[PDB]
Amino acid sequence: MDDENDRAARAKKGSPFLNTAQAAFYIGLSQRTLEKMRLTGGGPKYRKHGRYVRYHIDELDDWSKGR
Amino acid sequence: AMDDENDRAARAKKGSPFLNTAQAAFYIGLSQRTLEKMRLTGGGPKYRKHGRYVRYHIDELDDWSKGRP
Amino acid sequence: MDDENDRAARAKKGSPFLNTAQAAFYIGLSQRTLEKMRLTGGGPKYRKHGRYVRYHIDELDDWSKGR
Amino acid sequence: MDDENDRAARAKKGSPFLNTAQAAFYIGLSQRTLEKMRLTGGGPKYRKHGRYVRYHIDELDDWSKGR
Ligand SMILES: [Cl-]
Ligand SMILES: [Cl-]
Ligand SMILES: [Cl-]
Ligand SMILES: [Cl-]
Repeated sequence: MDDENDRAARAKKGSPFLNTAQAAFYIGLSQRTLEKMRLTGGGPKYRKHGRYVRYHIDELDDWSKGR
Repeated sequence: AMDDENDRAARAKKGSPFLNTAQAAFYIGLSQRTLEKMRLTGGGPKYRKHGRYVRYHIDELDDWSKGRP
Repeated sequence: MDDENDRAARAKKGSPFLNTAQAAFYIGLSQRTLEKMRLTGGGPKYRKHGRYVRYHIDELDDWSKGR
Repeated sequence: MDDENDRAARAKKGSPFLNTAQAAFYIGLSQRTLEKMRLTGGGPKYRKHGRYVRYHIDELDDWSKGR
């Protein structure tokens, strides 16, 4: 394989990021449990998109599997 | 046809493939304690640790039921 | 058309599995009869759920219909 | 590795650049939100291609990943 052109072309076709409400529902936790995981750690990697918090679907899945 | 990260994220926004112990036990026809005990004895299905909360992927449940190695 | 989200949602609403007693009553056999068929390597396909034999309703019907 | 011929060959097949609408949708913010951040020094690096703003996908990802 993947170069910058494939990455850009895929990025124009959709998004891999979920918000907190979506990440929590997908992984089967309370939104508040997920938020509290940010502050104490132990939860999945997030991204700070400035103000907003965003979760990359493949980082959710990695965390779930222990990978 | 092979799904990319956009595809996976788009499905994840529409549902969840995970069950808690109580739901997983009901689905497989066992008591919750029996399923919990198998986490100690071994011999039950793969599960995920989502922090301190145990979750079961429905397809890893079906795998275990069907005897996939 | 079903994906992993559909399968989990359905699994959360009930169970397709019968124990030996239920399966026997359903196919019109004694519980003992159904066990011996299993122990002799015959009868319907079943699942080992740990120490507990379980029967999927559709595998029960497949075996009954000889197809 | 790449020589200049390789870079040119790749540039002739695709573009690594997204506009604001595309870049916003990919990182999961509104278009307006992403514009706003151009004034803040919070958001991702951008290129000014004359009058028009463009985001290199790899800089989008570096900013999200916190570099
Ligand atoms: Cl919770
Ligand atoms: Cl039981
Ligand atoms: Cl009989
Ligand atoms: Cl060169």
